[PDB]
Amino acid sequence: DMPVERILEAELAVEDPVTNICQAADKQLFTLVEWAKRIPHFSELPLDDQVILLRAGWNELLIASFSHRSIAVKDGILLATGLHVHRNSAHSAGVGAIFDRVLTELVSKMRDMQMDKTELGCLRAIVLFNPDSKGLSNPAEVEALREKVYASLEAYCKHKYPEQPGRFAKLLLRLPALRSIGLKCLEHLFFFKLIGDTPIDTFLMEMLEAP
Amino acid sequence: DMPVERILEAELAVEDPVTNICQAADKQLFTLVEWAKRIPHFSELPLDDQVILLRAGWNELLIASFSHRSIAVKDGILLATGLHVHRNSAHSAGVGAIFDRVLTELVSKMRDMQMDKTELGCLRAIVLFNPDSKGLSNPAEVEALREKVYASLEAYCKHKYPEQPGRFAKLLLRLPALRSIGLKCLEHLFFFKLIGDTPIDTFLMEMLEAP
Amino acid sequence: HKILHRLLQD
Amino acid sequence: HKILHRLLQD
Ligand SMILES: CCN(c1ccc(OCC(C)C)c(C(C)C)c1)c1ccc(C(=O)O)cn1
Ligand SMILES: CCN(c1ccc(OCC(C)C)c(C(C)C)c1)c1ccc(C(=O)O)cn1
Repeated sequence: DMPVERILEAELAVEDPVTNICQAADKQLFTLVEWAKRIPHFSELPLDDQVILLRAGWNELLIASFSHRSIAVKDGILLATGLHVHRNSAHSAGVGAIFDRVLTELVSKMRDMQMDKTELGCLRAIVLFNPDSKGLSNPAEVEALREKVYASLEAYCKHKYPEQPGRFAKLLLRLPALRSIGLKCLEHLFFFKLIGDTPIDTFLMEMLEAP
Repeated sequence: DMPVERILEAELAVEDPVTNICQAADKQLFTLVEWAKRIPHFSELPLDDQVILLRAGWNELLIASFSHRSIAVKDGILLATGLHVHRNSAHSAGVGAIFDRVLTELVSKMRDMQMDKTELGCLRAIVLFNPDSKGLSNPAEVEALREKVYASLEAYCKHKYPEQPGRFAKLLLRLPALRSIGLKCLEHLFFFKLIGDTPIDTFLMEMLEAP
Repeated sequence: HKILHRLLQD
Repeated sequence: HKILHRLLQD
């Protein structure tokens, strides 16, 4: 069974501007491990596959987190360190393109549909249970876990919001934008690591190391 | 109204190895224009937005086409030019990584669920009606068109395959893999254009030009 | 975008 | 992957 209550409890239990952004990403990587342990059946998987899933989705998992957190603000994002990075601050630092993509494709769309924390956790659970991750000892088991998550999500949507029959599909159609924004974010992190002008902490550095 | 019959009719009306692949991509760009004109309400949009949608989705639209065409074969892809590019041929040409991603994440998964041509067209219609495309004069209208497509798709799935309640969500969860594979494909096309060792035809060259 | 424009109008 | 391994076992 995959109850949406535990998924929501997992979210509620864990909840130069580029330098401030990288420090917040490192802090949330420690928090991401605690979040994944509270997702049902994740800890029961082999320990090697838990590494594979977290190393493959940490980028999209953390991006979905602060994008939904940034619903409160209108022209910026809310870092987990309590700091706010404004539109113009990211633009003045030369990273306004990906910042605008986060605001228009993710934050504003999350604000438009009033995506609740249960729907956010179910989407992050779907990202976590990625059966296409290379090296999985049993990708069909991870695929079965993903199916139980969006089954509980569709039931939650048709029960909590029965007046919106297309809300379930509208939630899943943000994952392609989450995937593309995540890949562009990895390019930025690799570029700053290659040049070495931005300090990158240990956990964030470990996630950028090659498999 | 967005009937799945016309969407299927749109699919049925249009239906060094790297050099052979690029030639097939150019030929299908002419076919993609004919396909989009048969999708309901696409031609009614402003002519500038039709360019924006096709220039933004042509990569994912063409990738979904040959991936579903390649269901017949098991270790390769079927080009529209009647030629078959095998696993080892792509590997021997140095492009085996993205080729394996197409086979495992797209072709094999399409074969596993027996994705029919109606479900393929509805997914390509969802990719076509991308409301996040930059420059759209009325992105809410494109967003409304996307909502009518996956509404007709969910009804088609719960009618044609009522024994699979999660089939509708399983179809949409291939779009993130389609988005990431599409971006990696664009990197390859830019790299071959930059070096200039692979002949690129006019329509394929036009799609690689900057906006 | 000359080729895409010419094919869409016809 | 030393940091991720140590946090998952605890
Ligand atoms: C995915 C990791 N990442 C994160 C890492 C890098 C980012 O830009 C890339 C360049 C500009 C440095 C961003 C956004 C500003 C796009 C987010 C973060 C950062 C903060 C938080 C957080 O505060 O919760 C979560 N993830
Ligand atoms: C998206 C445009 N593209 C297309 C373009 C490039 C590709 O590799 C990139 C490098 C290896 C050249 C591939 C795949 C082999 C991944 C497909 C094609 C090619 C053929 C057809 C077709 O025959 O229908 C459709 N799209």
